[PDB]
Amino acid sequence: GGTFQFHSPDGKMEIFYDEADRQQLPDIGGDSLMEEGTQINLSDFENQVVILNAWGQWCAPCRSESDDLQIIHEELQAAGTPGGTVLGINVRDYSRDIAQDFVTDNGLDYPSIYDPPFMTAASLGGVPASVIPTTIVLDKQHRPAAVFLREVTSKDVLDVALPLVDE
Ligand SMILES: [Ca+2]
Ligand SMILES: [Ca+2]
Repeated sequence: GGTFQFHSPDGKMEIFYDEADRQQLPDIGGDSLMEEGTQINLSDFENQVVILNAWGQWCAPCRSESDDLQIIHEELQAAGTPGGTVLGINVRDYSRDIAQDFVTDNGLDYPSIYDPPFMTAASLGGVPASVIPTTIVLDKQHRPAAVFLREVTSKDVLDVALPLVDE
């Protein structure tokens, strides 16, 4: 129940979408990583910027990204009620306990969906499921404003995300 279609035919690892070119996602959701049996959906964060981030503890680039994602989350929470959030999608981590301990050991404060088979990839309009990490910045209407198919820094994400909070 969405319209977003992803394309990057020039091999570029970051794509930005002007306001007029933005498309809608379905109400992406799944089981909470930290609270089994409780759903998290985009509609829980209405009017907030959302930084979706696909990650696994098994993934070296995800581990280097972890600190920057925490900074991004803290800055968005303080921006603007919270201005925005990071929302992780935990993938290919087939032991929930291992993923939870990663989150706790690294002091990560943002919520994640527990999605071992990356089912949510079907809703991301053709972003390949093999690209981990992927970060997608959603505007306040939860439309993709930027897609990063690589490890990101807090600087590059907030450059996009912070102006979106104020619009
Ligand atoms: Ca709910
Ligand atoms: Ca969680």
